[PDB]
Amino acid sequence: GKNLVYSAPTSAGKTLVAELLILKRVLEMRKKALFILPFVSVAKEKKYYLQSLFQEVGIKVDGYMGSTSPSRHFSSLDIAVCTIERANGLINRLIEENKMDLLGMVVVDELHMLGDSHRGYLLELLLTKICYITRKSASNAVQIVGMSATLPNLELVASWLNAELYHTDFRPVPLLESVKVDHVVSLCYETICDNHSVLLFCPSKKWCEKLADIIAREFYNLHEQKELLEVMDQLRRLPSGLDSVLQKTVPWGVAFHHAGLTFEERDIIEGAFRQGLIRVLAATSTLSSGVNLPARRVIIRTPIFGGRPLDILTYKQMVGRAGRKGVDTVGESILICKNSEKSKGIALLQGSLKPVRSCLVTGSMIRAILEIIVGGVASTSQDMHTYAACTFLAASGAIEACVMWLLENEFIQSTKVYHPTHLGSATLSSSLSPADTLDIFADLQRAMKGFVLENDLHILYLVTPMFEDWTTIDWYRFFCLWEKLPTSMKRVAELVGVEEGFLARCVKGKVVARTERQHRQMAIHKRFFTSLVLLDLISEVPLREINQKYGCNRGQIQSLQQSAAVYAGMITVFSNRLGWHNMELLLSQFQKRLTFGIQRELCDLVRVSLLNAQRARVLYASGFHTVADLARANIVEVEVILKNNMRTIWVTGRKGLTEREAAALIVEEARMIL
Amino acid sequence: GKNLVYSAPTSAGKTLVAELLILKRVLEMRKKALFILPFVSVAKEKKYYLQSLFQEVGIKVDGYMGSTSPSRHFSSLDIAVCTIERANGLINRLIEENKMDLLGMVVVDELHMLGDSHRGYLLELLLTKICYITRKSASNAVQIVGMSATLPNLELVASWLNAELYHTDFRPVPLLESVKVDHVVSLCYETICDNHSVLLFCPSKKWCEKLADIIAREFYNLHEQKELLEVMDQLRRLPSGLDSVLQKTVPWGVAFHHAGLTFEERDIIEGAFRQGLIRVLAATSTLSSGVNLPARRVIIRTPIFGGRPLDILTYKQMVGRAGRKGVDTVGESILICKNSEKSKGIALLQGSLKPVRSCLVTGSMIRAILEIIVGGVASTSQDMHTYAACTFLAASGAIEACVMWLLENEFIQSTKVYHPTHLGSATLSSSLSPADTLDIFADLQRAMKGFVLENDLHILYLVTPMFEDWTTIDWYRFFCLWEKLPTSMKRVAELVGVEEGFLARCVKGKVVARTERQHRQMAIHKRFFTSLVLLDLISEVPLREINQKYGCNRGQIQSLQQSAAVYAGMITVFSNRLGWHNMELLLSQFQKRLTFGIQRELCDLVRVSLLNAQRARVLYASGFHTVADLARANIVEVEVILKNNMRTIWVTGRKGLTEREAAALIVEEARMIL
Ligand SMILES: COc1cnc(C(F)F)cc1-c1cc(C#CC2(O)CCOCC2)ccc1C(=O)Nc1nnc(C#CC2CC2)s1
Ligand SMILES: COc1cnc(C(F)F)cc1-c1cc(C#CC2(O)CCOCC2)ccc1C(=O)Nc1nnc(C#CC2CC2)s1
Repeated sequence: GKNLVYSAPTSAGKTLVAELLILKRVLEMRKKALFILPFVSVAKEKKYYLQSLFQEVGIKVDGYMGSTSPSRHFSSLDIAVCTIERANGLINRLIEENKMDLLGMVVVDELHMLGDSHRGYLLELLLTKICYITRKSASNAVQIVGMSATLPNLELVASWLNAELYHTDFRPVPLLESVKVDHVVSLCYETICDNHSVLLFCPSKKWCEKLADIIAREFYNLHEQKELLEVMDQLRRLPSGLDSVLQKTVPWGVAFHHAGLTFEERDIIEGAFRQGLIRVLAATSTLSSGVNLPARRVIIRTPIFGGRPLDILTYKQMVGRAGRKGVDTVGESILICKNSEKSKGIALLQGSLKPVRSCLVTGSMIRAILEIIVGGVASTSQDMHTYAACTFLAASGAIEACVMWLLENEFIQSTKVYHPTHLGSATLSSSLSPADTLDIFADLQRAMKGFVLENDLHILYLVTPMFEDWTTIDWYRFFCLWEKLPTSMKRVAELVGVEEGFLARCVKGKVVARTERQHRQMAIHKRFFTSLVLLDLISEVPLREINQKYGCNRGQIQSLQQSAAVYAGMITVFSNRLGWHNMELLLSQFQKRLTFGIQRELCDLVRVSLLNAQRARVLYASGFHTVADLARANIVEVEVILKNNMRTIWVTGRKGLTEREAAALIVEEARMIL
Repeated sequence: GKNLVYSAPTSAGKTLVAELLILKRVLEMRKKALFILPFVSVAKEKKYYLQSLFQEVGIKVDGYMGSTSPSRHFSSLDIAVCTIERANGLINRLIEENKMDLLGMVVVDELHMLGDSHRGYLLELLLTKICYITRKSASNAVQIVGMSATLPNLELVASWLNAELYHTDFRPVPLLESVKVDHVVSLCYETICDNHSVLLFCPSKKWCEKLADIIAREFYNLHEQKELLEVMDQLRRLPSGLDSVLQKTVPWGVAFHHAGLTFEERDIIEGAFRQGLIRVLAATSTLSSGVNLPARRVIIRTPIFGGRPLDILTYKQMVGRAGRKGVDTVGESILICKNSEKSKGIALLQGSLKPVRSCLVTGSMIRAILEIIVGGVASTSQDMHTYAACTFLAASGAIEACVMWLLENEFIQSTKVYHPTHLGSATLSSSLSPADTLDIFADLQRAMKGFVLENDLHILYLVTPMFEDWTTIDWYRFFCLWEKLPTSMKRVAELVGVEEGFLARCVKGKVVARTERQHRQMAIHKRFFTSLVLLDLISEVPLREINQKYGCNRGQIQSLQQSAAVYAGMITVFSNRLGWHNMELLLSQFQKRLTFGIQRELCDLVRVSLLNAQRARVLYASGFHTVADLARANIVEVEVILKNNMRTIWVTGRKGLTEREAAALIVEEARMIL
């Protein structure tokens, strides 16, 4: 239990040691074990893998990722496969409840994210809290395991965590990088004829789509069917339907994969590629850091990604997907280059990834100081400097500035001992950034004075996150929708701050320059557009109808859905801790409605993990209005309902599931819930 | 199963035949059975009696009375002991759900209330619906039983109900009357010497307390202790404490009973009297129609009750309490008179009660027409006249006026067939009078545009009933409280319509004359005062603090509490049916908080019938925050918690309950709830 930090190339079973360590620790010490993954998709995949691997040893695995949380108390859990942000929140709650001793280990995957990133600083704060608590209160307290690619300063990380060091460059399928600069058709024919898959990485979504289209066209001109038809049918019966370009590309063993698709379409395509049904997959940079999707040959369109040379870490994790362990002998990663791009390509071929920074006046430092002070682990400046010493920044005088910032804004109170007042405790529990918590407090307080209960829009405006630009707003369509809005929605629009003058300015004149800090008035109108999108979402309108009405594709709609669900949960916890009972009561429902995009009636019916928003409606419209009512039903009835040996329905982390046993599992899990 | 209507003097076991019939029908047909009582106190007493009687025969008895409702679905019930209005609502819901065939019989007690009364018309419409649905679809489907005093037109009632007729004047303790030679002291001395109790009836509250005072003083000057001390201690530990006058009146076997007291104090006094602990009880007119409280000698202070001769029905039910069946030989009811009051006294001594009216443009007819049309039992004018014929008024052309009234106000839609739109269905389900439902709709709709969620005052203003004058508002104190009000409450005050000008007018100038219909603005300020009282009630402040702060006594506070609880439940059902999900969500909690006068935290902890608002807090402050937590606890722990072989705590329908075994039932019923 002396911690550990090791690195190794992916596609070499590098997580096996971690799984072994969690198994041994959980079985011996009978203590919990977090498993921090960077992204929600890989987190879900790991959660399902661990569930399958440990279901036979009486180990409960259920993670805190995305907008979801385990249906059972954390006490019952044995392994929690959470994400970075939600793992930080979990550790904050454990510290708050003075039950940190339940934790036995914190396994962190993809530790290289500690460096430059908007979520790495959360990992740094999490690990710093682990180290500080472990050292202040002691051999076998809390083990930390790390993972990453080749890290230039991996030994620095091990020293910071006071852990071992193991670095090895060994992969069963030795990769053969080769840059080369007619013959394209011959190359495609000879690559496909070898009975191996190909993974292309293109910079643009549109260019990925078009390149997949031309490859499918060339395969058609130069020209298993049953399994490909099965995949096509699976794609057909989805809420977003089937994409026409994807329709004409899929049945030729060619497809595309980008953030524009929906999570279900991406999952279907990834599964088809994994089984070999899809031979060529044109993905984007997002898939590079996504699920484990090995390919015999990887190809990179151009090092220019988004008007800039491709990142070295991104390129490394792209080439890491070249080679199948068990069935393939060697792997190839081609990077086509041009006369002008030859220098950039040669630069990318050589050189390892850059060293890991710390990303620590800065909001990260304000957050860390708030976490320690509110958690009751560093109340005096004498020891807070010790926490600073524990940070990765130290191991590689802003505290006084940050502590004043918290006293200036009434996050903490001085007495020289420091304490939180109400917003310090409510800000930490909600896992909201202290910078945005002031605006959230001001907006929620203003809402409770004049709330509009006519519709769901005023509640949506308060749970709409504007921390990132999910889509480029088409202001002409927004103005048309505005002039077509009801009076009930226009009341909330005027209440929040939306003005027809600004909309008119944007409709014809160019987007107003937000050169001044007082011009958060632009954020209000973007937030109202987003809240209208969310209202259409939770009103259970189809994704395509939203896309036509608003211009946001289905992938962006789903991303906004997840962001709004997480933000609604966070705001609900904030209101609960602040003692706003009516606001919390109104916001409590919206987290699940936004997670699934359903109506109030289906909220109870979606507690069954095996029930989409569309599958909840067809069962609800039939007459099953409750999970208990589901438990009392024959399998044949639900099967005929779903209809109105072929694997046609898709569910996350599925198996050889068709509509026959899908009905069987719906009732079986309904019984389990009761 | 041919219905029945019988009459007999009270104290003659008139309910024995009804109990026999309900037992027979429930055991044979295995169908439900309603037991309609006029008042909540007598309804509770009858519910407990039926529970004790039929627990051993596997018959579940649970009543819909007051602000309470059974914790189990009506399907599981075997007998429902409901009140007139809640039985009417129950039958309306059964008609709406097309399950009136579930009933087996409807036993009605105190049928004479059908005449002049504000609640008899509900009984009339209830029985009219029963007999109409019986005749339309077959006459042995739902047996009806009746009870009353000597009705001059009992045969007419039986003919209306097409039922049998039995009228007997039999009482084992015959009542005597003879004038024989302030001549009250010797009367009291000789009545108390022979070891008998006395029940005095007085026309007011203050004079009742004063007469109790003088009687106790005389007994003290002219002179079981353990049981009286037990009663005194029971009165001691109550939320309202012990009355400064009752404290010195009780030890001498003398007490008083009026609406000013709390329900618990009235229950304690009644129980003490029934056991013989209290030898003299000065009650008021309310006790006349209350629980069964026999007394050897009844006395009536004066026929003038509230500036008018005592009612004949009221006098008959007063003298009905003269004579104990089983221990007494004869009973007497003295009516002291004066030279001027001799004529009124002799007039009231002779003569039976007046004939029963029907109390049917009138709001009762609008309600009946709405009930039949919305229930789907009379949708065409051809049959609605059949319903009119089925009424008691017919058996002893306004429909067209009422039907237009409902169409004018959009309660129903004509097509010639009639249907409800949304307010017709929402008005019937909520059991709200259609006359007040328009104001309720207008007020709720206005609230959902500018709701104030800072506090509970805006929710309270919408669940505050102003159907009766519960107290005389002291406007100087109200203006002072207004001056000291926070800004958050003043915001809702201005939103609802409260004005400083009107309060200033009332503070100094005489009460403004509401001679015009547009002066419902006076009702707004009374409603706001009542809503402030309710806010302090649900904030869990003591009754005495509210009385000092507002001037309303504890009895009036409790009456307003029950009225507001019932109205909150009704408004919640109204909002649910109208599709106002946020309003319903906000109003859902408040019914229980008003029923018990507790905070949000104790709502789950009061699900145990053996937990007051003070006992919920005492257990809650200790650490029991849930019924499940209460179940998992040793009896001795809860016993010591309550303490911080003597019966000192009081619960409704109690037995020889001591604190030692009181904690035993708290955990026992806590387990039963789970
Ligand atoms: C209160 O916080 C949440 C509530 N609810 C949800 C859920 F409903 F979605 C998610 C969160 C959450 C969101 C982010 C975030 C984030 C962004 O990156 C994206 C969205 O916008 C802001 C930035 C980070 C952390 C949390 C969080 O606290 N998680 C936890 N839940 N239980 C816990 C426990 C426990 C006891 C065992 C000890 S810890
Ligand atoms: C929806 O109506 C209520 C809701 N909730 C409460 C409770 F919470 F208090 C009480 C009522 C209620 C109040 C009055 C009244 C009255 C006033 O005299 C006093 C207050 O102000 C207006 C006049 C009259 C009737 C009802 C009522 O419908 N009862 C029922 N409940 N379940 C039922 C069923 C069923 C299925 C088996 C078939 S039927």
